[PDB]
Amino acid sequence: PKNPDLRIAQLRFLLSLPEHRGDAAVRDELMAAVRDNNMAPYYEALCKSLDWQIDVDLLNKMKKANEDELKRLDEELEDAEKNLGESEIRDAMMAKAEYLCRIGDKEGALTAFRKTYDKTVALGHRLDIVFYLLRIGLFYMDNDLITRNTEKAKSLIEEGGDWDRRNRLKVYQGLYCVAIRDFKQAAELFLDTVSTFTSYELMDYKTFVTYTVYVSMIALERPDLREKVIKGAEILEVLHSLPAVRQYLFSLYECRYSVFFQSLAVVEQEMKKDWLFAPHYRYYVREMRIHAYSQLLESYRSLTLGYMAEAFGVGVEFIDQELSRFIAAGRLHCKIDKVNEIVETNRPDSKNWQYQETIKKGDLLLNRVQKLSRVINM
Amino acid sequence: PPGGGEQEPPPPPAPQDVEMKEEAATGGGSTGEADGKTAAAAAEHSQRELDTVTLEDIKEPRFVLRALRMLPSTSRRLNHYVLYKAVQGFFTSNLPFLEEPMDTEADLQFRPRTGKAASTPLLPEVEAYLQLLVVIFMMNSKRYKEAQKISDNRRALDLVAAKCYYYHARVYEFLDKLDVVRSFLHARLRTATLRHDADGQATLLNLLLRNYLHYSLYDQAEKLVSKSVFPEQANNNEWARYLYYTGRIKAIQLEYSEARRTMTNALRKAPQHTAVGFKQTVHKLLIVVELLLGEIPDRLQFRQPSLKRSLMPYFLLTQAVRTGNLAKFNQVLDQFGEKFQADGTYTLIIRLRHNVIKTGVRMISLSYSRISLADIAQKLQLDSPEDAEFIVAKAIRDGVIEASINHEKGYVQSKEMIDIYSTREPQLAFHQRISFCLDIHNMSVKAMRFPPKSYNKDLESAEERREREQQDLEFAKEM
Amino acid sequence: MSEKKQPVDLGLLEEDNWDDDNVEDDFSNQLRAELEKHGYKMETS
Amino acid sequence: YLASLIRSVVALHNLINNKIANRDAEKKEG
Amino acid sequence: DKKFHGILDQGEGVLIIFDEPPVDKTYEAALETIQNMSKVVDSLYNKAKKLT
Amino acid sequence: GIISLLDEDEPQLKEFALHKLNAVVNDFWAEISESVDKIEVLYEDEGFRSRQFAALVASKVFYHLGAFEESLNYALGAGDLFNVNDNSEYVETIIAKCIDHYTKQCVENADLPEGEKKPIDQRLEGIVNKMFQRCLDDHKYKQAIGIALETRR
Amino acid sequence: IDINDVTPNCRVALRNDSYTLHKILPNKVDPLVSLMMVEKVPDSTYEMIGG
Amino acid sequence: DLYSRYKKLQQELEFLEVQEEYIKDEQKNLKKEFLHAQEEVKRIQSIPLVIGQFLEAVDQNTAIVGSTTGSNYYVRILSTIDRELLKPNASVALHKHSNALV
Repeated sequence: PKNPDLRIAQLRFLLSLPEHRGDAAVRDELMAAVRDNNMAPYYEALCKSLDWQIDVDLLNKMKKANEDELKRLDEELEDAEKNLGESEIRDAMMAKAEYLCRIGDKEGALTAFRKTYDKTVALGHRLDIVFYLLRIGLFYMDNDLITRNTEKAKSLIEEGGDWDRRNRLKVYQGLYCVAIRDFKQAAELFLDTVSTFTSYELMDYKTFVTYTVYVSMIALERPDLREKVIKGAEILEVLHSLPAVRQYLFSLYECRYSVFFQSLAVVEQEMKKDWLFAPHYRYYVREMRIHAYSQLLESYRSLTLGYMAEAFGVGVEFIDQELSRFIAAGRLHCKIDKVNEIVETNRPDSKNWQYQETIKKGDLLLNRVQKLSRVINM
Repeated sequence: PPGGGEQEPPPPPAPQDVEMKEEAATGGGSTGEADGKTAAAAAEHSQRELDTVTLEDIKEPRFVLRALRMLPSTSRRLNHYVLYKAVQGFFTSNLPFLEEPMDTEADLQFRPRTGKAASTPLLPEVEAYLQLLVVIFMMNSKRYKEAQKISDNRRALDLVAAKCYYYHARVYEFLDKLDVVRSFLHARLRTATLRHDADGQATLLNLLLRNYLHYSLYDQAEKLVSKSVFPEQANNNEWARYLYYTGRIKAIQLEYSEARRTMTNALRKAPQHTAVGFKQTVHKLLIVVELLLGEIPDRLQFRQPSLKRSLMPYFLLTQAVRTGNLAKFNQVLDQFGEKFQADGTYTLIIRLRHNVIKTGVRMISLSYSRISLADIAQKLQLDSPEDAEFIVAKAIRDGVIEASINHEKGYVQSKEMIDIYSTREPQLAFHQRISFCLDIHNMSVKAMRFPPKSYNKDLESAEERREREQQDLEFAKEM
Repeated sequence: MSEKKQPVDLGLLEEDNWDDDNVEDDFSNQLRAELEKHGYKMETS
Repeated sequence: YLASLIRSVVALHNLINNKIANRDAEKKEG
Repeated sequence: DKKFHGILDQGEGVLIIFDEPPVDKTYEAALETIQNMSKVVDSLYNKAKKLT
Repeated sequence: GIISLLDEDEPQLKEFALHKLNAVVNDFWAEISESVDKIEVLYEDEGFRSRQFAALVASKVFYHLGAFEESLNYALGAGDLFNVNDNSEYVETIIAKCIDHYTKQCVENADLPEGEKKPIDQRLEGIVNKMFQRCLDDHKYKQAIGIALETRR
Repeated sequence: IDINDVTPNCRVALRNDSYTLHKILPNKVDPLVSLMMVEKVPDSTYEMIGG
Repeated sequence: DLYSRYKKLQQELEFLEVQEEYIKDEQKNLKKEFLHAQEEVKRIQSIPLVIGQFLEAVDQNTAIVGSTTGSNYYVRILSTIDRELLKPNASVALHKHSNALV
């Protein structure tokens, strides 16, 4: 089975990117793998880790234990053939394909699952199979697998309510959506804070709360923020036990920019080494900062930049270069003058922006359709 | 002896067998098809030649003594194939493979056939290690081919000879002179293009241009006036390299607007095959020239496995040029100058300073609104403030920025130009692609009606049912 | 069929579903962490 | 602009249908 | 809080108040149609390129 | 290019230059086409000695350029230098286009020969009837018996 | 129309003038299916069993 | 012979391109007439016509209908009608004589 194994994948990543982290993980992962007969995830990982010369005895005895279990399973297959119910061979093979998945590689488990999908005549066991496939795809990041299995699950779920199954699919889809840099979709699909059980993929309900507040920081604006994530007591009571995130959110809401930056630095440091946030952990940060600027410049019109030093962070030249590079990018509409050290604002209409994206997406689609035109017809 | 008895025997028989239908059957079908009918390209089997070239590239006494003087000799050719196979199985076979086409009744009676047969020895002799088939001897075989070239009747010979005088060039390319190859090609070009239109106005042009540039003379006179610009028949393989060559020619003469489009078309004409030899070069140039032309980003990030290792310097280069800093540009040039020289591209990128300074000044103009020139120099590290005035003045000249300058004071103030939606330019932008989207529909519809054919089936209802209907009507009208 | 050959200079001696943006690599020049800059800039003043 | 784009993509689909309806039928005459 | 839109001046205390036209329905429909036809074209691979 | 010293007045130096150019034109026809008008200037000066020689090289250039009308004009201008008819594709194609122009003009005059014609160049009908006689001596009379119709003579 | 195709309980077209067989219409509805539709028993499976 | 190799080629070049002209005009006239023949078929939809119920379609341009007289017929349908409005139990009109869907 794959209920406890998720954390193992985490440790794998923890030994890949952190070069300095090479002391304790190599050991706890090691004796987590020595039990449970986990033979697959350290064929190549053994090469990634130390030489580990003393394994041939362990390798041989472990693989012979695997063979003993597999021959036992074949024994029950032939036992179930003569006196069968719903072809209990297929019941047993479905019941032990997860064992093979826990021990072996993708090929055997996938073939066993695709063959045993035809025995089950009820929707519940089909959904269990589909969820197994989602989980393995999340381990090995198989995009087409994820897409096809999700559309199959959605096509299987409308027959019957299964609202608990529907919520489980929602959490899975949200996890996939955070990995891709789609954040609004995450925040929309992470509003299931009253229907998330102590699941097998997120050991902590509190980790789920932290993820949803993190994405809601980016996705939504001030009315919804002030209306949903701050007025829903089900997460306020949880946040009461998490002072750091509470003050991180309150700092942004209450405009205490001085304390905001230390909390932001702590958060980005923590999420740099966390899974499914590292590949773009910088991107996230570069949003929040610019967002903070947009939360202050629109109230006034002729604010001096000196005020920032004692209100946002010391250093005139730092703020100067930051604002310069942010203006050059085409966002944060304003203007600055150096001879008198002043910052002015402007109000561009919501038409020019609604035009550039149109023209560029049109360009890319036209390029794609031209490529399609010539690739066909010799 | 035991080692060479199981894996050495297999090499002999199986390749011969699979060749008996690959080129022997191909030659037999071409003789009665290419030289037997006017299908030309169709029964010329240029794709059979293609396949038998590409497969044999990564793959003679029997096949050189082919006979066809009389019908019994032509029939014999095929049993003699098996006879030579048996001799090879029993006995060991063998300059002495050049007089056979004049002997052994060798009377193909088709030049289209004897040409391909002769070329097939040349290709292996060219690929005979690096020996070059005893050097000039391969050339001498091709000298024989060149005698064949002058033999004649080109309803097949022309498109057969194209490949011939394409490998012919490679022969000299790997060895000695090329100037007299140029003389020969020049002559051969007007030897063609005068027999009405015969093609080759594609291959010969590329052969002439391949090393016209390599000798480093950028003559262009004849290219602007060349009448062979439009062969229109290139099999979508010649056209790509022709466009690449003319694009580089155009770009080397301070012309950037048209080179981008023509050579992008050339690059996107490239086939799907795994080999990425020329695509490396075309990509490299296609992004140098885009950096030169204004400041188009070009950073359509390429991380494909094939191209990743090669273009590592260029990525660093674009990184410096996008930013307004100038010390980074020098720190990249002094580091990769030798590498760029090995690539033959130092001269193009050595003139990039003006683009860097334009980008920097445009960024400064867009960012601020009123800035003293006593800091522009420090930000752009020109080491002097006075010349910054001239730089900004030249920028204002070309419409880069509309900012004014108070010279007596020193600060530069810029105008504010917003609301481009009311301007006429977005209508032009929409029109420029309305034209394209209207053209593609006509292009697609034009070729739709070619596949519909052989629709002679035209029946309305029946033939003999009319009599039955009339009889029934008469019977009904009687009562 | 599938001739697909080119003559010279084959070289080089032999993922991401987020659309690429240039800016990501710009600050890859330095500023590894906003943290480090803020932490080691604020102390001065 | 938008309408001309839609028109072009529909005509492209029509061409694809025609060609595949030809190459899978012409082979029947051997 | 977007309950009231205008601008505040710190120099002397003047509350400039202005209003803006309704955000147009013009372009979001164009945007969605563009992405929809992009998805259709992407789905056209499974029947165009693979078969030919 | 050596055409630079075509700016010198001395006829002996022109007769050095032209006798390089007519020997090398085959490989530089475009680069010489850049300036052939100067050779037409030398052809215009009736005072110039060896005047006829410029016409031949000019004809070669315009032949390489496909300006076959101009090529025919200066082939006629070079006149007796076309006593050679027996080898080069240059002369063969020029005399073919000569045949074509002559027959088309004769068909035009088949309305009326007195119809205010452009005066016939005696060189034109000369070389055309010379090639007709060539066809006679080659015993290829089946050509002549046909072509006799298209000259309208 | 062939003899072996004319099975009992099949729907057939009939020409009007002379009453001749013309086609074989798709099919009819099997009576037991209609009876089971009338009865409407709630289909189930083993997953809906407790104790 | 060698002169006929010119004359016959001239004659075929003459004869071709006149083939082009009639086909070019004919495609023009054809649609002109086709519009009239397209709108000429509405004589069938005359005033006295019976009403029936649609049952199913065996294939293209043929269906099974049930007249309000009380009997079922297997009949033809008219081409120009819209095929996207024949719902499972919609109401239709039949020719009084031929009993053909109109």
